[PDB]
Amino acid sequence: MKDLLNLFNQQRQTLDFDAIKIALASPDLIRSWSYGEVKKPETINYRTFKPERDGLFCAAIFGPIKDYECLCGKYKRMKHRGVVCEKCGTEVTLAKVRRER
Amino acid sequence: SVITVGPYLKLHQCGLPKKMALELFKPFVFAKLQRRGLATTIKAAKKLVE
Amino acid sequence: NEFTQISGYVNAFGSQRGSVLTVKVENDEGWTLVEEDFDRADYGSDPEFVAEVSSYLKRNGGIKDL
Amino acid sequence: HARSTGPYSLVTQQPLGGKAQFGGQRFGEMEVWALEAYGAAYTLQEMLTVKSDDVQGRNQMYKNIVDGEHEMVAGMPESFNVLVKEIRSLAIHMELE
Amino acid sequence: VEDCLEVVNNRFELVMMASKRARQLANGVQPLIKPTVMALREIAARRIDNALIDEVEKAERERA
RNA sequence: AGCGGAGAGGUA
DNA sequence: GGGCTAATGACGGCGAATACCC
DNA sequence: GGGTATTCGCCGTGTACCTCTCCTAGCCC
Ligand SMILES: [Zn+2]
Repeated sequence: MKDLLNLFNQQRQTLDFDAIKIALASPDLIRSWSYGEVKKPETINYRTFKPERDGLFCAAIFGPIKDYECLCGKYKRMKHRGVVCEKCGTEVTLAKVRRER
Repeated sequence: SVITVGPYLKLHQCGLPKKMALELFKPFVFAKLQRRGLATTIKAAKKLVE
Repeated sequence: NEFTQISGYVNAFGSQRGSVLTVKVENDEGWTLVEEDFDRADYGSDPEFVAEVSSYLKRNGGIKDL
Repeated sequence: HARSTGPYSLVTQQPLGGKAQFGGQRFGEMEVWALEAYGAAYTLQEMLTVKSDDVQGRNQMYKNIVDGEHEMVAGMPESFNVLVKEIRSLAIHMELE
Repeated sequence: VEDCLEVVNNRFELVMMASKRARQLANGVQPLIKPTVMALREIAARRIDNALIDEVEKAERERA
């Protein structure tokens, strides 16, 4: 929701390239680009404000809704990075990861 | 803004409102207040501006 | 929480206790010289909140980037 | 009205529009052509990337103005990243070579 | 802006030369006689050329 | 608490 | 009232697709 | 075989600003 120490992370990307190439997409490229599949259409759960598991707005596929936090609250600190849970496996990374993958 | 003809100015210069000049050049005002030493932090300089 | 480095400088390291931010410059022995607090919700601007910390870690004897 | 620092959106890292909610004035499509007719690539790159669209340049230019140094960093905007992530969702491979 | 049209033939080369001159006065360089008007006066006074700018840039790179 | 899209009216 | 539960008042230009007299 | 003759479908139509309201909805207790 709110990040403070992430604002001063300067010089993170260079983006040095020469050309732009476009072609068709192989199915293996689509299977390697993604991080999981979806099976139940539900973008917002009702009577509680939590993302639906394996839905349109999911946490086990894309990432966490809150920065450096998980869904349940077992790992709620910045000292734990890259450690997923067991009942709701979310990578404890930055909030920028929800736009890339 | 709304344009208004002014005859007492040269063709290499133009007019500008004071509140617009304060709101546009506000980081330069903050840098000048930091360089002159009249305000320690940017919060005190912003409170002195407002 | 625990003290986490900014990784924009080599001298100072800060923390975050919710919606407020605090920093503390330190020498090679680990002794704190100055320590203040900043409110991000009171400012209402992200680059001004960046420049606040970047000036507080500049005027109070802060070592720049390597 | 006037503004220097305002709110940004979620899809593209751009300021809003209008006198309400602190929205900056839209740089038109023909204004970019009028700027490019003069040449002046330095005032066209600084008014398109480091002013509004970049998520790091918008802080770095403010830090350089408040501090006093003059060293800008050029990079790709976030809107091109949103466009290539939208094109990649159409089973069409597009990679920045 | 009118005197600088006679010392150089290209306007964009004049803009790039004044941009290379403006990166030195910000870090602190004693002037010849706002940094923009001072750099334009130093260009129009027929004192600052492409060799002296390279000399001060090499001295800054050696004294960095 | 910031961020969205439609319909109508008005100035240049 | 309530709480989850799922039209026909546009107009011009250009490229493919049968198809009809030759 | 064959070389156009209608015919169907796709493409598009200026810029910027100011103000107001209204949006997912519905159905048998
Ligand atoms: Zn969890």
